Amino acid sequence: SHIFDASVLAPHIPSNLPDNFKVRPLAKDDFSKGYVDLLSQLTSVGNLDQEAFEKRFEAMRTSVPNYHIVVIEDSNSQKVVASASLVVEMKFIHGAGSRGRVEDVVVDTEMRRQKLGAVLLKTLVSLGKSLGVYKISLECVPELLPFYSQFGFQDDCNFMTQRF
Amino acid sequence: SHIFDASVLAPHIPSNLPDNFKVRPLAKDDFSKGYVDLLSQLTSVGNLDQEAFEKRFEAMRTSVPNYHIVVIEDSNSQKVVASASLVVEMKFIHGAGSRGRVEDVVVDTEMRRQKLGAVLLKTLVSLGKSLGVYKISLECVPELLPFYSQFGFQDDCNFMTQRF
Ligand SMILES: CC(C)(COP(=O)(O)OP(=O)(O)OC[C@H]1O[C@@H](n2cnc3c(N)ncnc32)[C@H](O)[C@@H]1OP(=O)(O)O)[C@@H](O)C(=O)NCCC(=O)NCCS
Ligand SMILES: CC(C)(COP(=O)(O)OP(=O)(O)OC[C@H]1O[C@@H](n2cnc3c(N)ncnc32)[C@H](O)[C@@H]1OP(=O)(O)O)[C@@H](O)C(=O)NCCC(=O)NCCS
Ligand SMILES: CC(=O)N[C@@H]1[C@@H](O)[C@H](O)[C@@H](COP(=O)(O)O)O[C@@H]1O
Ligand SMILES: CC(=O)N[C@@H]1[C@@H](O)[C@H](O)[C@@H](COP(=O)(O)O)O[C@@H]1O
Repeated sequence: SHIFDASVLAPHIPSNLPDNFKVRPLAKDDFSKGYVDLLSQLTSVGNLDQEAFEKRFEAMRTSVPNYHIVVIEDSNSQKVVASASLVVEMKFIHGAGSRGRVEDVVVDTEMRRQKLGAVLLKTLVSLGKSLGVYKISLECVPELLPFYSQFGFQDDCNFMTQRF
Repeated sequence: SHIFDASVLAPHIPSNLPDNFKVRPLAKDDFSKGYVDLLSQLTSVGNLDQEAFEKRFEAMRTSVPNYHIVVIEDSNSQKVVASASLVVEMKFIHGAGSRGRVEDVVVDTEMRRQKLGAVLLKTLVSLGKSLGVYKISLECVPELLPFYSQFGFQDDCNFMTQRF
């Protein structure tokens, strides 16, 4: 069970990259392949157990637009070592267009500088373009502007937040 | 008919608003109350005609999480004069939490400086708190930082975009 149809993803996955990496949608059994621990490296996972994972996974799976949560399993360890998400918001502006957002980009602490992050970003950009979104966006610290610039992004206006 | 359940919105609507003004969900017949012209003051509406508007309305009305597109009608002109959207993304982070985003804030040019924008932002923040979101965010030109800081927002990291 994949969180979105792998056939949607197949055209956008870059050609290079070694085996033993599989780029694919998030699978329901990725909880048992270390997905929470990977997400912990990005921010707090709070109280997410398998059961809450599975319920959320199903809620996302049956969403349209899909949650395009794309992961990289390293076949050796049977672990998920990178994740990045493209989520899409429907709009009335731009001819009832849609806006893409890249979220929750994480590459496992032991597996950086192996182009895992670049592969995910290239894949999501290609996917978003193909899905027809008029604009794709993301949020990062200024030190990552040159990272994401590589994939066609450029610094835009202010981003404001508040937490509860 | 309403894009989401008005009883969801009721607790968040401020008391004491001039009698001519009704805060409520976007309604399918708002196309005939100038909603496209209102949106055009924000940005391009592209080829949005009634059929496209209705078809998109229905896709949004049936979405869970809902699209909380809140508008204010001037019932003395029977036109929608202001709109703002709270949209919600499901997450696995933060105990399968959710993120709220404030989008497409527009107040008719002739109806500015009458607090409509503050009403809508006050309402959406209150709504988003009550929905349980862990973080609400928005994007704006720097000139609007002190505007949106009134509703609890703070300048955060960078926001990067790519248009297709
Ligand atoms: C940021 C992150 C997503 C990048 O993922 P990665 O898989 O380690 O990145 P890569 O090693 O694939 O880097 C890919 C390309 O980006 C370039 N690059 C990497 N980081 C860069 C950066 N921060 N700024 C500019 N270019 C960068 C590299 O030169 C490489 O290109 P190349 O193959 O042409 O030389 C990941 O490392 C990461 O750490 N994520 C968590 C957040 C974090 O630590 N951010 C850094 C704090 S500033
Ligand atoms: C900004 C906007 C969304 C909403 O507001 P509006 O209904 O016109 O709101 P008002 O001007 O009536 O302001 C409401 C409150 O916020 C305050 N406010 C407005 N702008 C402010 C600012 N820039 N900084 C601090 N407070 C501000 C007002 O003083 C008022 O406070 P009060 O009731 O305690 O006195 C609306 O004016 C708009 O869409 N404008 C077009 C976009 C725009 O101006 N972009 C910036 C280009 S530089
Ligand atoms: C491009 C990218 O990966 N951006 C992420 C965002 O998607 C994630 O939700 C947040 C988690 O941090 P938080 O727990 O403080 O909100 O960090 C970054 O802004
Ligand atoms: C808080 C707010 O209203 N932000 C809006 C955003 O929601 C809207 O989608 C975009 C339209 O501009 P665009 O057509 O250039 O993307 O403008 C602003 O960033």
